[PDB]
Amino acid sequence: KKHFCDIRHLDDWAKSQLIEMLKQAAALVITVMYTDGSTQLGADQTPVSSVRGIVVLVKRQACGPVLEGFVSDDPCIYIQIEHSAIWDQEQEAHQQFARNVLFQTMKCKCPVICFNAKDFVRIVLQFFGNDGSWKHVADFIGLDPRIAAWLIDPSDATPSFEDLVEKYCEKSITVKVNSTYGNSSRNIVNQNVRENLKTLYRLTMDLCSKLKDYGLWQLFRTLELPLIPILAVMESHAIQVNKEEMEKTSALLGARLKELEQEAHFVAGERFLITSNNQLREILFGKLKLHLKYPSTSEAVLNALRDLHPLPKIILEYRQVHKIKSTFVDGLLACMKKGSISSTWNQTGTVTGRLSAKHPNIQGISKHPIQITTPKKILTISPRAMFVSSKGHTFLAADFSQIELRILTHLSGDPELLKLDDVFSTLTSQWKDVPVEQVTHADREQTKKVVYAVVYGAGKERLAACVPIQEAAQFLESFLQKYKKIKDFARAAIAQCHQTGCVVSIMGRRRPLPRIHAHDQQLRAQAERQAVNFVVQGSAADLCKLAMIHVFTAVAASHTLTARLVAQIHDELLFEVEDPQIPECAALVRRTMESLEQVQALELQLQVPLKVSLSAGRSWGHLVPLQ
DNA sequence: CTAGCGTCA
DNA sequence: GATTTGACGCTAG
Repeated sequence: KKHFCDIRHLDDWAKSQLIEMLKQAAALVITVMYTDGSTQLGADQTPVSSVRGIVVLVKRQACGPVLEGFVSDDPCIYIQIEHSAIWDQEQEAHQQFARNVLFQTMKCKCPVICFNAKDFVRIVLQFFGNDGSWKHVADFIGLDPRIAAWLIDPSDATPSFEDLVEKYCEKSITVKVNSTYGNSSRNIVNQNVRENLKTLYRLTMDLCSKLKDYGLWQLFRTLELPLIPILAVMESHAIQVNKEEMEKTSALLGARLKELEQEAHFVAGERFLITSNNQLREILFGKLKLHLKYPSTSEAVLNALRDLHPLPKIILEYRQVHKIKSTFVDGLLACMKKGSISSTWNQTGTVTGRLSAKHPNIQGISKHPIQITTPKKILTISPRAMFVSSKGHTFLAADFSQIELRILTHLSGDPELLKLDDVFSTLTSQWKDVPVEQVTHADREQTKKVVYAVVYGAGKERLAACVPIQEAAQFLESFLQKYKKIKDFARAAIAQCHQTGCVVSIMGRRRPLPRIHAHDQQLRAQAERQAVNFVVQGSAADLCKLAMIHVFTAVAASHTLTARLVAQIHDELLFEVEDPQIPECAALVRRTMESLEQVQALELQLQVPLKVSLSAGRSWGHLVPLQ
């Protein structure tokens, strides 16, 4: 009441006094609040509306007394984001003050506790706009218990607020979190927000001491929390896609679809709906009686009917082409706004530490383009080539070479591995027993896959699968005997997992795998394979994340350099650099991402060096190596 | 072999 | 009639 403070109704002395307070504060507890009003605090992470405000509970202790006269203790500041209909002078005043307060919030020296902070920072930048840029949020550190939770038990499906409090609090602190407008009145929503905010504070301190207890603290503070405003930045920009050519690929794919639909009717002898599995089941078995109740339309069955009638193949083809148009063309086109796409990045996304992305999945778009048969000439679909730098600018893309293999060397310690101008060709040529130059990309494509599969515990079965089955047991031993230390490393990770129940990456990231003790043998074996994988891939995720923070701060503070970091494929950062600035940018990126070997500074000493690999180009599809 | 997201029957 | 699963499709090592 005086415990919910609307800065817009503050008089002029106390505006200055309020920012003074935000500086002096021992803690700030923030959350966004939507037009509902709900908060992210939270309702399934879908409050169903655009944003209106930010609520900041200021804990003036967490010396002597403090009484401001304009507030209660501890006050809750209410910062109005929402634009009114028409835009005039005092509103300009108000918004300037809001911008001012929010800026202070980002930069201040005490702990700042926020839940889905990335969301917060992204919203503040939308609001901030041109009035302050994306580097005035890079230093921002704020404590997001969704992340602390995810660090502690990574498996756990990324939780709501409730779940977390009732789990991690002592004792019986609580929330009234349902509150909306129209579900409730004004007072209900706002007093519930202050209460939920004191709650979120305690949830958070408790989670912190948990981290310190599990040795996940240094990991939290140095890798994850600084990564937060970086992800927030990438969401605030968007990559441009080639609209005309995109819509043309949809036109291409569209035809062959209508054409395949036509051939299907003809052979079937009736004009039916080809997308309907029912009618096609009625046709294949109702009418053509191909079985001699009905089996299904699944792809195994239709494959079995390949001979009998010419219906199946046409169907399967319609289906494959339909999958292509939908995922590659129609899906991406659903995502665009203004001819641009920007994925949401999920830091709690996986168990190994890697990030993940939705809408679209930018870590999922295929490397190599694909073929659909163009009917009434030679052309293709490449989905990546539909992502383009705006003009004049060029994508620079920096990438860690064979990073998991390098880590595997650092961990195992293998001499024959360490001894080992592009590495993969060399086993690709030994398989080939050839001179480097004539080995095709597909051979490296199968060779690298061969190595990954064999290092992670793959039986001779799938190894042969990806070729004679007995022949390869032969390959495998050849491989495992070549490098003994890789077997010793796996044996080590596995043994430590049975020993402690979890296993830990280079930087402290943990993967509990309790089924290591599980009596069932396929389960036990899975947990083992998983552990051995995790130490490696978890470590690589740690490294990539570090590289991303360092590189991002390097580009952040430069007077000359304009480069915006745009996206991250797992091992590869991708920047959009202003055109003349590629050589400068490539230089910085190189320098920075290599220098990692010692920035812990030196906790982390890589017995094998990190080589970045730089590429550049106007479109994401065509990027020439540069060197 | 290990991690993800996206499209379906 | 609508709605959620487990295969397989791609991705990254």
